[PDB]
Amino acid sequence: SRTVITEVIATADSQGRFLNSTELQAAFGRFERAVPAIEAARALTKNQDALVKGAVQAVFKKFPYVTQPGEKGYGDSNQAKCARDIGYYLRFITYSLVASGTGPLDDYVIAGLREVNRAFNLNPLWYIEALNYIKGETGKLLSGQSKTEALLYIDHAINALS
Amino acid sequence: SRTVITEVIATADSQGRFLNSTELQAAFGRFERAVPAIEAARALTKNQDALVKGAVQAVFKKFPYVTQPGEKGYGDSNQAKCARDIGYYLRFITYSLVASGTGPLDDYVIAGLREVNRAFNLNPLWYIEALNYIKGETGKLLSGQSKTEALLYIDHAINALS
Amino acid sequence: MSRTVITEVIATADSQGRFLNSTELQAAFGRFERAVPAIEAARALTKNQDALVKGAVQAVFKKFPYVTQPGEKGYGDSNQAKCARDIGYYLRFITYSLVASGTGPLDDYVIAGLREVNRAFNLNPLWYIEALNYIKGETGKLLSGQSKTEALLYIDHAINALS
Amino acid sequence: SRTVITEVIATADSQGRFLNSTELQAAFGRFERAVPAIEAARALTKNQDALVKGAVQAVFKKFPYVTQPGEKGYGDSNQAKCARDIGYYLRFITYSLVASGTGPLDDYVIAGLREVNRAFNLNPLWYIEALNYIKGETGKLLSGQSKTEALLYIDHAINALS
Amino acid sequence: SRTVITEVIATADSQGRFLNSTELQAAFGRFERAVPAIEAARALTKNQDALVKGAVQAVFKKFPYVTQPGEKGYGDSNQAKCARDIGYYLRFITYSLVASGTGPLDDYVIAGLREVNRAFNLNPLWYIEALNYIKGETGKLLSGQSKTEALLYIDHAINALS
Amino acid sequence: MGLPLLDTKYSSKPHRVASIPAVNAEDKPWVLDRYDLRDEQGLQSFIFAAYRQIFSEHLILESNRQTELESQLRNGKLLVKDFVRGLGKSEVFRRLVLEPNTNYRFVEICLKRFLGREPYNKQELIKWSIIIAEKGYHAFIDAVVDGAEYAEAFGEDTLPYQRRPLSQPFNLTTPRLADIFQDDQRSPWERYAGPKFFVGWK
Amino acid sequence: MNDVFTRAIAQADLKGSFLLESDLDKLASFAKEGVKRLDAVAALTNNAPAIISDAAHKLFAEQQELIQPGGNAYPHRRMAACLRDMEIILRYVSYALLAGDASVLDDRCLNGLRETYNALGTPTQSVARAVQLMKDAAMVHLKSTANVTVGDCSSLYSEAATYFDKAAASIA
Amino acid sequence: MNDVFTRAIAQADLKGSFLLESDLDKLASFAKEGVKRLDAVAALTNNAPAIISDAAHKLFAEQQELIQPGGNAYPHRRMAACLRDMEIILRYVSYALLAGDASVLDDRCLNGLRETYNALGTPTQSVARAVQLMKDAAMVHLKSTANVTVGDCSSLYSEAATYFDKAAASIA
Amino acid sequence: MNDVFTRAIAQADLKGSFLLESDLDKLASFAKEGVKRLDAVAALTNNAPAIISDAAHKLFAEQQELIQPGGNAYPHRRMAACLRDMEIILRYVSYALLAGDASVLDDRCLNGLRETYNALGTPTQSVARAVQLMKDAAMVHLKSTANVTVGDCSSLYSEAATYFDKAAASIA
Amino acid sequence: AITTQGKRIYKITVSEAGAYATNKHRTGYRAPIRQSNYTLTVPYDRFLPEMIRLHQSGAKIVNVTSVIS
Ligand SMILES: CCC1=C(C)/C(=C/C2=NC(=C\c3[nH]c(/C=C4\NC(=O)[C@H](C)[C@H]4CC)c(C)c3CCC(=O)O)/C(CCC(=O)O)=C2C)NC1=O
Ligand SMILES: CCC1=C(C)/C(=C/C2=NC(=C\c3[nH]c(/C=C4\NC(=O)[C@H](C)[C@H]4CC)c(C)c3CCC(=O)O)/C(CCC(=O)O)=C2C)NC1=O
Ligand SMILES: CCC1=C(C)/C(=C/C2=NC(=C\c3[nH]c(/C=C4\NC(=O)[C@H](C)[C@H]4CC)c(C)c3CCC(=O)O)/C(CCC(=O)O)=C2C)NC1=O
Ligand SMILES: CCC1=C(C)/C(=C/C2=NC(=C\c3[nH]c(/C=C4\NC(=O)[C@H](C)[C@H]4CC)c(C)c3CCC(=O)O)/C(CCC(=O)O)=C2C)NC1=O
Ligand SMILES: CCC1=C(C)/C(=C/C2=NC(=C\c3[nH]c(/C=C4\NC(=O)[C@H](C)[C@H]4CC)c(C)c3CCC(=O)O)/C(CCC(=O)O)=C2C)NC1=O
Ligand SMILES: CCC1=C(C)/C(=C/C2=NC(=C\c3[nH]c(/C=C4\NC(=O)[C@H](C)[C@H]4CC)c(C)c3CCC(=O)O)/C(CCC(=O)O)=C2C)NC1=O
Ligand SMILES: CCC1=C(C)/C(=C/C2=NC(=C\c3[nH]c(/C=C4\NC(=O)[C@H](C)[C@H]4CC)c(C)c3CCC(=O)O)/C(CCC(=O)O)=C2C)NC1=O
Ligand SMILES: CCC1=C(C)/C(=C/C2=NC(=C\c3[nH]c(/C=C4\NC(=O)[C@H](C)[C@H]4CC)c(C)c3CCC(=O)O)/C(CCC(=O)O)=C2C)NC1=O
Ligand SMILES: CCC1=C(C)/C(=C/C2=NC(=C\c3[nH]c(/C=C4\NC(=O)[C@H](C)[C@H]4CC)c(C)c3CCC(=O)O)/C(CCC(=O)O)=C2C)NC1=O
Ligand SMILES: CCC1=C(C)/C(=C/C2=NC(=C\c3[nH]c(/C=C4\NC(=O)[C@H](C)[C@H]4CC)c(C)c3CCC(=O)O)/C(CCC(=O)O)=C2C)NC1=O
Repeated sequence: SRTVITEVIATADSQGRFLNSTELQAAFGRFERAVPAIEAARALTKNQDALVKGAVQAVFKKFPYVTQPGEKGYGDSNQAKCARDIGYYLRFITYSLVASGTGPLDDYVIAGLREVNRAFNLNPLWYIEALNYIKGETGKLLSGQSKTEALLYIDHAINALS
Repeated sequence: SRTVITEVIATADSQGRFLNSTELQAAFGRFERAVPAIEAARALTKNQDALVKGAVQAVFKKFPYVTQPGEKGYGDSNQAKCARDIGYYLRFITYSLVASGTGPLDDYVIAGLREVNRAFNLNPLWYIEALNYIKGETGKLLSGQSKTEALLYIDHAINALS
Repeated sequence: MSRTVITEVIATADSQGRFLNSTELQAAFGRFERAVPAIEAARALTKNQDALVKGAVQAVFKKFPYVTQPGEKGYGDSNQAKCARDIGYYLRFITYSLVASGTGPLDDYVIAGLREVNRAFNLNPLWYIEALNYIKGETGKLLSGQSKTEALLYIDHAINALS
Repeated sequence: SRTVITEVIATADSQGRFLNSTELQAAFGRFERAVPAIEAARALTKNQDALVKGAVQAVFKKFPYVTQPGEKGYGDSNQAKCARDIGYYLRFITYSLVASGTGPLDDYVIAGLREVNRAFNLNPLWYIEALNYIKGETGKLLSGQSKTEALLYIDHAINALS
Repeated sequence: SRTVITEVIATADSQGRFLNSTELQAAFGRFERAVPAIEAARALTKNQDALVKGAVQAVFKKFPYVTQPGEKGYGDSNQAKCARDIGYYLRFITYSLVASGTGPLDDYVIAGLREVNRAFNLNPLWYIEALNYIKGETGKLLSGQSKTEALLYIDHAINALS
Repeated sequence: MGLPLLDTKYSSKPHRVASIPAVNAEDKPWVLDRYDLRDEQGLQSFIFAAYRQIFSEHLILESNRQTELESQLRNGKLLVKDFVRGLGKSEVFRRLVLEPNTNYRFVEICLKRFLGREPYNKQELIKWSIIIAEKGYHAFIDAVVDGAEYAEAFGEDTLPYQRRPLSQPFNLTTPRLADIFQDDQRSPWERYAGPKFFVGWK
Repeated sequence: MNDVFTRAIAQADLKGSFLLESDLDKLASFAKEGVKRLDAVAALTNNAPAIISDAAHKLFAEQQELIQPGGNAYPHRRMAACLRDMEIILRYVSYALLAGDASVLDDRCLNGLRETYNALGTPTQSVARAVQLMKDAAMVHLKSTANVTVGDCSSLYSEAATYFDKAAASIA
Repeated sequence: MNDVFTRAIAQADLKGSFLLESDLDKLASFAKEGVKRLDAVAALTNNAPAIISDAAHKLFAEQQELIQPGGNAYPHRRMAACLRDMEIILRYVSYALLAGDASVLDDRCLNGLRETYNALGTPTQSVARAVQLMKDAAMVHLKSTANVTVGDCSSLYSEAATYFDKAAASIA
Repeated sequence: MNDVFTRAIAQADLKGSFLLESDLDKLASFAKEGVKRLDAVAALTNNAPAIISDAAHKLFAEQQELIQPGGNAYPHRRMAACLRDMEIILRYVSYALLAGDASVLDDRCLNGLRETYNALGTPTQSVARAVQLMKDAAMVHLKSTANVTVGDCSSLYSEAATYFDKAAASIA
Repeated sequence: AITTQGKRIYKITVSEAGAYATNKHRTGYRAPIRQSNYTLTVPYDRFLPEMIRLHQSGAKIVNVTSVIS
């Protein structure tokens, strides 16, 4: 996929030269931020069960009408799809945290997002405010460098959706 | 020139995208390395004349023939041009340290090195010897990370010449 | 720079660097026949534009009750005016496309740049989908025969591209 | 390799069009030139040994410093490699004389000469002046059109080295 | 125009290099070949009037119907244009002889010939007949290399016409 | 992608009407093709011609040389179109040609070097430059080399050449930079203010 | 495309001299405040759609003549182009804010934009107004004390305002 | 192209679950060894011309028929091709070493080299000998403790050994 | 592009008439002296590196201001471009000397050279000085008699001198 | 090409059988005619457009292989 060191190797291969000072500096700048991001990934992993619920009920609070019958959100299987989607999103946020780059998130969510949302009549605002709830609760579940990492990845996913 | 920040900006601009998290982590890695690198640049600037003259005499010792009349190194003008060239190399190495990227070297010295050296019948080995002297004196003059950075840039110059 | 029958003919002739062969004249003559029901539909649609626009706004409200309550896009007198204006735009360009006997007006004025603008202003395409479906239902009554089909083609094209 | 007839045939086939006047008549001129050229190649191949030994001490004469210990010229196998290289150059000069084109010498020496010389630190000026010695010796060995042909091929090789 | 020397220069410039040995050899061949070609062109220049008149007569002989009224060749002006066209063809053949390349021929008559003849309903067979008859006479007027040059350029015009 | 581009709004140019052979054959640019790639010296000449066409013969330095593209071209795993696109999407091309220029002069240079013809008019620079502004010169280069006009004029196996009598070469008239102040240079009126390092009979 | 480091290097090279100790001190200070600089550029990047939507809402409430038939942003294509231009300018301002030097913005965005708009029939005063509205919307987000360590970012705010001002002035 | 962390991501996403405690701990343990790994890759880089020079010298000292007329690397073009192959092999080995994953090297450099060599008629076993010589010089230049802090590097040496060995096996 | 023969042909064609016998005699004389012309062109070709090296040495002795920092031949790149321009001009001069007609210079090299140099900010008087220095260095190699039969070639000397002066005037 | 997409390049074998020859003869030959079969390598990102281009050209593909995985 795409990471910081992945971009290092990619640009070195494009310019066709041995790894130099700039991109080795980038590699260790990645490695220093590796362990706060790992702590962020662990903390976000521990609490996955509370977040998936909190997110789907936050979605329902934001859009009361989707729950009402004759709509799309109606249906237990649709509820399970809600939970599965949020699980995928936070899973790939954890992956991006681990890899120190938005590559896994890019590849597994953002690639082809718009037309998938278009064809299945999925409203991106649903996931934007779901990630908004997740961002709000990571505002308290983490602090410091790990919190900044999680916040940046969540906001980048939100911008991709919007 | 080309630094970490300029690589980041150019890579973002060639895909027409905003600066994402990977680029900012690379930038932070640069900003944290700047302190040792600027310390190395300050030390190397303090030691102008000693380093330059030592490198010139090292070149003269390793190539005793060049100082003989009828050769390149004979005459006050040619020795002055030797001192000037080694000063150029040292100046651009300090520029690279400050920039935290091999842009100053690659753009000022390296780009066009073979063509000019071949046209004027300059030997890359003279400069390789001088830079090896500078590398040796750097270990005395610098301690810790600053020495590592300076050695990295001098090594890049030596690899470019050879 | 619209993409109509005559323009497609001339563009494909010029691209090939040749005069207009007989097939191109054949297509042009088909367009010239076709214009009469198209102009009839454009007339019977521009004549009744006001009823169509009002009915479309009301139909959107009926299908989307939630847009009306406070804190939503539909609440507001100015937003009502912009409802009517947007639907009038769509209807006007449908009539233009009928006159031009192509989708050129829709593609050039509405369809190109639709999704970015809707995303930027958070306008739901389903609102206009419902309004255009209402207009389709009515132009079923207003028109009949070849003109009815000809109007339905362009209304359908607008709906398909809104999707 | 590449020669006049090769150029003619390759050009005509590239255009997929028969040999026009100019191709025929260039081939004609080559066929007249074939007579002095083969005699020149004979005269060169008669005297290979004397030429190679003369050239090698020409090298050691204008560059005394190579034979000092720790330099490239010092050593018996090193000088044997020198003799082999000068033999290669003379053989390729003869090849080009026979073929009436520098194509042999181009494809077998010039192709990737510079990077190979830089890899093994073989200073070209050695070979320029060895070919200068061969030029001077064929200045008396040959006479007439054979002489001017040998001189022009040695000039091509020298220009390539420089 | 296309010429031996001009092709030399164009080929050298395309590869961004100086005029190498083979290319100068082609130029030398052209300079040697100039004398027969210039003598042949001078001989054609003296006999221009008899040649053009006879060529018009041969055209009328092999194509009797065009002389009849209601056809292309009937009319005093059309016969004046017979003479003018054949004078053009012969003049451009002499231009090619002097230039030692078909450059003038393709420059003036050959390029655009087909659609000009098609637009003005000029049957190329008339000119093929006239050029064949000029070929027959230039067999008599010239002997040796000069005859070969003339027949070469005339047969080039013949192939182009057919 | 995104929005559609504007209208091309053509202009009368020699390339638009080239049914007739050009005036001088020697002034016709050399149409270099795949059969040149099979030989070794021919391959070197092709590579030099590509660098002259895109980089303009003054950027042909051992430091600007794309080794990997040359190796791929040597294998035959790479189309000539892909070699040209890779030269366009290279750090040297950006750093030397894109950076000094605006989007518009860069578009003009790219038209002259990849398509072989000068722009129809300024509105063509305007309509092309938005691809740069919105997607990067990478997407601009792909748009040019995958475009209809490039596919028609040259194709996948031909190396671009100027569609002009070549008695008026493009590289001579268009430098990589024109009428800009360079941060590494000095104004012509200014004088050096630094160490003299020597006294040669001043 | 120069950052502050490369600008200092280029001036030092033109003088033919090493970098003075004061210049090294200024660059060390820049590197020290680079963390706050990264926070600011992240704030601009992660709120780009919101900034553009706010600026657009204000601009087309204020200037209704654009969105009318015969206005410059009337059909969907021109409205989309308006929003796209705003996003481009915001992108280049964020680049400049990261680099600390407006060379990137002038070179790659603003160098020939006024004449492009004149050739397209675009009211450059309206574009400058749009850039100012983007400035306001971006300053609302840059000053967000929540979610970041609290500190003095007045210098960063002034730099961002200067880049937005310089964009607006160069356009109109 | 992947790194070891992308490898673990790939397996975890294949299984659907998240990163386990053991996986996350192993990744962190590798990450703190990143500054460990940069020194090794820098040693490979800064001495690459020296490594390749000595490797070529030894390879042509032990095999003589290669430079012999009729040999594979006899003309200057083919000798330059040999040196460039050693260049690219070492560069991609260093790339893989920094990555910690074999994916990049095996996918990009080693994917179609053996078939190309078979087509060209180049002896692949000689390439294997050259890459072992390159491995020898690489260990020589890695083990140097000068200019860097003393420490335990057996894991990096072992991984580089595996990397050179698998490259040799793939070419062979 | 026209050589001398094609130039005479073009003149005659403008007059719409056959070539005069005097014109044929002139072209015959040119063809006869073509071998001396070929030696002149070969003298320029073979000694080209010496010509460019000497011209550069003299030019950078005269104008130190070009090689000082900020000069227009200062960094290695600009010096290499200088040397490349010098070889380009010498190469086109050899082309014109071969053809006998300076159409090559005007068409390909000097059509808009001054405008280009002004665009690049190059000192044009220094380019003219470089061309004059190449002329001075090249006359020495042309006048050399070693390994060529002695003869009278002052006409070729004047021709080469006027090609160099034409290039220098067109640039300057 | 950094992502997983730019990896997994695919080799394509193309045959220029009579359907392609008819199209090239009616439209014309802008380049000299080449041999029938050739193996042409493409990354994943240009895979779909390239089969679109080949199918439009009328050439019938013989073989496709995955160079990577
Ligand atoms: C971008 C930075 C830069 C560099 C590095 C540079 C090197 C450089 N040195 C030069 C001269 C020279 N430099 C030397 C140096 C030699 N003197 C002793 O012999 C030593 C053994 C040896 C130095 C280690 C000599 C002898 C010359 C004169 C060359 C000649 O005139 O033939 C020249 C030719 C211009 C001139 O005539 O002054 C260049 C381009 N130029 C640049 O713009
Ligand atoms: C070429 C044709 C064209 C179209 C179609 C178009 C759509 C359009 N409608 C707009 C306003 C609007 N339009 C609506 C429409 C909604 N109101 C709700 O009651 C309904 C469910 C629904 C309509 C039935 C709304 C809510 C707004 C205000 C959006 C906002 O200001 O955030 C705007 C923003 C311009 C402004 O108000 O300053 C655009 C671009 N523009 C065009 O130039
Ligand atoms: C580059 C040199 C050149 C050539 C060679 C040339 C051929 C030429 N001959 C022409 C006239 C003509 N040419 C002919 C054909 C000749 N008369 C017939 O009786 C004979 C069978 C035949 C002599 C072999 C005729 C009948 C005309 C006048 C009417 C017409 O063009 O249809 C014309 C049309 C111009 C006009 O009179 O309006 C052309 C282009 N033009 C050129 O600029
Ligand atoms: C990287 C630097 C750069 C930029 C930013 C740039 C902008 C740019 N804006 C354009 C058109 C446009 N620009 C605008 C924007 C204006 N209209 C509204 O009234 C607003 C007041 C205002 C936006 C805030 C519009 C509406 C068009 C469309 C004009 C048309 O479609 O005819 C175009 C050409 C037409 C196109 O293909 O869309 C460009 C290239 N070009 C560059 O090289
Ligand atoms: C991956 C990208 C990245 C981010 C997101 C990042 C944020 C970041 N902000 C920090 C502190 C800070 N952050 C800010 C910025 C805030 N000050 C005001 O509240 C403003 C509203 C706002 C900026 C406009 C300041 C002033 C500091 C203190 C800097 C210092 O201690 O020197 C720190 C250091 C932790 C500390 O000093 O305790 C980090 C890592 N760093 C990064 O490499
Ligand atoms: C195609 C024809 C061809 C040529 C021309 C050629 C030149 C050539 N000579 C070589 C060996 C060598 N040749 C020399 C010769 C130099 N040292 C002294 O003897 C002389 C002063 C001077 C010669 C004028 C030296 C020193 C080496 C060994 C380099 C080293 O081991 O470091 C090598 C490298 C082989 C190796 O290092 O194992 C090459 C490529 N090779 C070819 O295949
Ligand atoms: C994926 C990145 C990449 C790789 C891996 C690569 C290797 C590579 N080496 C090649 C040629 C070659 N390589 C060699 C080297 C052999 N000769 C023996 O003496 C040595 C033991 C051995 C070297 C270790 C030779 C002789 C050739 C040329 C074969 C020929 O011309 O027939 C070629 C054919 C292309 C050309 O040279 O024009 C490639 C692709 N190139 C690349 O872009
Ligand atoms: C700009 C590129 C860059 C480099 C070059 C770099 C090297 C680097 N090596 C370090 C310590 C170290 N370096 C090594 C590696 C060495 N130990 C043995 O001598 C081996 C010969 C050799 C391995 C090749 C070790 C074992 C440590 C100490 C481990 C630790 O502190 O945990 C440190 C931290 C402490 C210090 O040295 O000041 C750095 C930053 N980091 C970077 O970001
Ligand atoms: C058709 C033949 C032809 C000529 C003649 C020609 C001149 C020429 N020289 C150029 C670069 C240059 N030319 C020079 C020449 C100067 N250096 C010193 O000042 C001297 C006074 C002087 C040379 C004696 C320099 C310094 C540059 C580099 C300027 C730059 O890259 O910005 C460029 C710009 C090309 C580029 O930047 O990519 C052109 C067009 N170009 C051609 O295609
Ligand atoms: C490979 C391409 C090629 C070349 C280069 C070539 C040169 C060449 N030079 C010749 C003689 C000559 N060469 C010269 C020219 C020299 N006289 C000196 O004073 C001047 C310094 C110098 C002029 C620059 C002269 C005057 C002659 C005597 C023939 C004559 O005067 O016409 C001859 C006639 C044979 C002879 O009697 O020696 C040839 C063929 N031939 C070729 O096929």
